[PDB]
Amino acid sequence: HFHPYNTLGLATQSAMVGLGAGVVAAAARNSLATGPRNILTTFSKSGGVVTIFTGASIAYVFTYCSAANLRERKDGWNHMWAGAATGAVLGARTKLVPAFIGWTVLCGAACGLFGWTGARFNADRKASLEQSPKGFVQEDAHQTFWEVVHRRPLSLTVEQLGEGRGINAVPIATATEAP
Amino acid sequence: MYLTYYFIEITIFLAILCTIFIISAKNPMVSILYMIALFVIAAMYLYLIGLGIFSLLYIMIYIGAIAVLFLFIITLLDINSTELSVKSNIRD
Ligand SMILES: CCCCCCCCCCC(CCCCCCCCCC)(CO[C@H]1O[C@@H](CO)[C@H](O[C@@H]2O[C@@H](CO)[C@H](O)[C@@H](O)[C@@H]2O)[C@@H](O)[C@@H]1O)CO[C@H]1O[C@@H](CO)[C@H](O[C@@H]2O[C@@H](CO)[C@H](O)[C@@H](O)[C@@H]2O)[C@@H](O)[C@H]1O
Repeated sequence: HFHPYNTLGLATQSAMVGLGAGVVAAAARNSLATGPRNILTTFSKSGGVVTIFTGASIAYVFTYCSAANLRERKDGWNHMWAGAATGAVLGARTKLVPAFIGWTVLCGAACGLFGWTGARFNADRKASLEQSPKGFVQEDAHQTFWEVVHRRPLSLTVEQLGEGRGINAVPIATATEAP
Repeated sequence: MYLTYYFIEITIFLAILCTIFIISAKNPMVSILYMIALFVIAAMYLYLIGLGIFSLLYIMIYIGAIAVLFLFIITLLDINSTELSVKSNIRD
């Protein structure tokens, strides 16, 4: 099925990556600026960037691995919870509560929309029209995704929809027959 | 006879040194003078590898025309230039 994540290992890897990103961004901020600056103001007039790159990188993947472990599956919801944690880190820079709540809701919704589609900026090679079976089916095959048939099996639609509303395992007229 | 062995790694070290003297110089002519030094270290490497013809083409057009072109421009033009000070370049 799946495999649980090392929360501490992935978190400390991302902590090192966030450290390196903070260092290269502070090095970029020194040189792309004006006025009197030297070697020591790398972390003095840094704008607080290394805290951003560190805290987001820890909180996202820690919340992601923790949510994927306690739910015991992998889908787009884990990216929602992890993006909510990232919005909590990015919302605390502006020390105001309704700002903070808005960052947590909206960045979490944007990261959940990213995670639900496949959590990829690129495409999946397989499982898309050019590289997947499409069109009609040829015989009594299990209708996969991307495919069309003319009549679904009733035992499949009763499993999917339910046994309630109007849908029944026998159509209503031959259920009421004279013998 | 194995004094005559390290000849390539020598010119590699000399090219490192020569670009350090390109980008750290006072006058704008001192930089192009180390640049024609860099072209001739290159042409020595190109003879060294087994290409005697190219080295002389590099002398003909790279310490040939475009050298004279740059020396010429730096003569008949004024160009302000600061020095490599620590207070303006340690931030990089
Ligand atoms: C109009 C606005 C609405 C926005 C909707 C966008 C979201 C749409 C996403 C749904 C969809 C794209 C389909 C899109 C087509 C139309 C798109 C329309 C407009 C697009 C804007 C992406 O499906 C993604 O869903 C994610 C979560 O649900 C998963 O997250 C990730 O999970 C972890 C790894 O799995 C990651 O480790 C984790 O990191 C991620 O979290 C991804 O695995 C998954 O690829 C589904 O595609 C796929 O569906 C499956 C069946 O499921 C099909 O395979 C089937 O297998 C059998 C099963 O019967 C049958 O043989 C048969 O049935 C079929 O062979 C595929 O062929 C394939 O095609």
